Amino acid sequence: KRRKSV
Amino acid sequence: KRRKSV
Amino acid sequence: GAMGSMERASLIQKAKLAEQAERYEDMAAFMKGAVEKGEELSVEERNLLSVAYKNVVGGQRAAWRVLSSIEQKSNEEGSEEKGPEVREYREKVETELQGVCDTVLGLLDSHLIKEAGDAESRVFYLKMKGDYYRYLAEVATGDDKKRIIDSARSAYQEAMDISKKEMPPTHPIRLGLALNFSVFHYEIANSPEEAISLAKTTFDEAMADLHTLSEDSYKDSTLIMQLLRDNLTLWT
Amino acid sequence: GAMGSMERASLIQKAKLAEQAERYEDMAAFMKGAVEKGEELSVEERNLLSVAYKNVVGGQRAAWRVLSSIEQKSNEEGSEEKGPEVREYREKVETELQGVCDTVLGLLDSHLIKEAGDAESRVFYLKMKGDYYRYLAEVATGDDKKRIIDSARSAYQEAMDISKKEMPPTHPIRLGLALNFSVFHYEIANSPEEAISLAKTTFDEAMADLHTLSEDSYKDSTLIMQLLRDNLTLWT
Ligand SMILES: C=CC(C)(C)OC[C@H]1O[C@H](O[C@@H]2C3=C([C@H](C)COC(C)=O)C[C@H](O)[C@]3(C)/C=C3/[C@@H](COC)CC[C@H]3[C@@H](C)[C@H]2O)[C@H](O)[C@@H](OC(C)=O)[C@@H]1O
Ligand SMILES: C=CC(C)(C)OC[C@H]1O[C@H](O[C@@H]2C3=C([C@H](C)COC(C)=O)C[C@H](O)[C@]3(C)/C=C3/[C@@H](COC)CC[C@H]3[C@@H](C)[C@H]2O)[C@H](O)[C@@H](OC(C)=O)[C@@H]1O
Ligand SMILES: [Cl-]
Ligand SMILES: [Cl-]
Ligand SMILES: [Mg+2]
Ligand SMILES: [Mg+2]
Ligand SMILES: [Mg+2]
Ligand SMILES: [Mg+2]
Repeated sequence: KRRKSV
Repeated sequence: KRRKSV
Repeated sequence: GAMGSMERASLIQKAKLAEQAERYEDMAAFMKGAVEKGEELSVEERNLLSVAYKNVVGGQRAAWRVLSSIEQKSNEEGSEEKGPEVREYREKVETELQGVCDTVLGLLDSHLIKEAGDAESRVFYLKMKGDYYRYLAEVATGDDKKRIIDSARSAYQEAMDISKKEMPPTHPIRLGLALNFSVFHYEIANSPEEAISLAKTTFDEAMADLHTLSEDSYKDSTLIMQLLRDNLTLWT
Repeated sequence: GAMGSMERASLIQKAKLAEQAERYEDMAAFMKGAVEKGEELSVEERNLLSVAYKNVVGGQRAAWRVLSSIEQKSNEEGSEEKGPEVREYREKVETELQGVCDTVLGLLDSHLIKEAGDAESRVFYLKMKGDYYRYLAEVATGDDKKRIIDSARSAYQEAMDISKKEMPPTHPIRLGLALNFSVFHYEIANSPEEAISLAKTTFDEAMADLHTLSEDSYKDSTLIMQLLRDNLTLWT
């Protein structure tokens, strides 16, 4: 549900 | 796998 | 201080916010401040106190076990010497975990246990006292090991004696106390037969009293009862 | 200090132990000590540094969002006044999170970015600089908001310019930079079209270069590529 970052 | 405590 | 300047009620409100945020170190600091106000804790407040420290020390214990396992492998035959750093870092985590246990034991000794007169509060705090001595016993390896174990045993035993006299066999605190005292027997005191007997008897006495309970109480009691069952299944 | 007295190699060894123990605050303190030794970091060391702080700040950001949501509900019509404690505690978490971001930005400015000459190190540190300004932008609400956003943009833009010139389109750092700059466009800079275009183009350019890769590299590139796909699916 939450956008991805890395 | 690990015994329970509370 | 550092919580001396904050209202008791504000400390309680912030502990509940820290719980929602899973900020358990903050939650524990807020509840320590609340205890230091000097007034007795309500049932809800005691549960906040215990949850906070249980989570803090739980994370430290899990880390200690990871580091202790690494350290143990480093001491086996054919393991390459890597120097002092594993022991140093395990000791660092260990000392912090000891400090948290001493903090909790200090709150219990100053002055939660002495002012606790109802069974639900007295048994709860003596169970905490047993639990935090038990956590000290998990990492103890020196000349105070037996005394630390004794202290855990003594606290749990007084809590057991009060709970059997003053609480129904289904009471969650009585069930949780028995669960943990049973773990103490199995893992700390080298008494797996006593651990199994205690968990069995506890579970069976609770099952026989479920008929007295409302639907909500039944759900509360059966949850800890399943933890007892989980340990019996593991140990037998 | 407080890591000044510990050997660089011992700090690195302990950071890896803290990582195994999921003790990310310790891991970050050890890596901060390692950076402060003054020598450039290897690729493995840079990854330890970034993992440590990413986890520390990640926990603080998640807590901040829980508290901000509570605070926002408290400010809606028909909500009961509960006093200053929600704002106070959100501010407390916010200030700690700001302090961690300022710590990371300080390490990058003293002197990781200036000594980083190879593209893999320079792009990595400029991506970190963009990320920690972006985390500052997530909680900024005052007169420095635009400047904080600008600083994130500027860092990411310099990292993008170097990565496009000096790295293959499949390089994990280039892919991760693009993923995060795209999130910056979508969530911080109010530019969802630019976020979607960047994630699309990135993914497509990487797909076209997969043929050059060994089986191990292919797995590395396709993993971040799936995060880009996840955001495209969410946003379109
Ligand atoms: C949810 C967090 C807060 C608000 C802090 O409350 C924790 C919990 O507080 C109560 O539960 C206690 C309680 C626990 C319950 C077993 C949790 O039950 C459920 C259904 O989640 C575990 C907690 O750590 C806590 C507070 C601790 C103890 C333990 C304390 O020893 C010193 C002895 C057993 C257990 C007792 C005190 C339980 O009554 C409640 O009865 C639980 O509510 C429900 C519906 O089960 C609630 O989740
Ligand atoms: C496992 C922990 C340690 C030892 C710290 O390494 C973290 C990871 O370090 C490397 O992966 C990096 C890396 C990540 C990979 C995407 C993780 O991949 C897998 C398969 O788990 C996430 C990490 O946070 C890390 C270090 C960070 C970045 C990010 C840094 O921006 C400043 C840009 C993208 C990504 C790059 C640098 C990845 O190369 C490795 O290539 C990963 O190894 C494998 C098999 O994928 C390893 O898990
Ligand atoms: Cl150490
Ligand atoms: Cl606060
Ligand atoms: Mg007052
Ligand atoms: Mg009674
Ligand atoms: Mg040296
Ligand atoms: Mg190149």
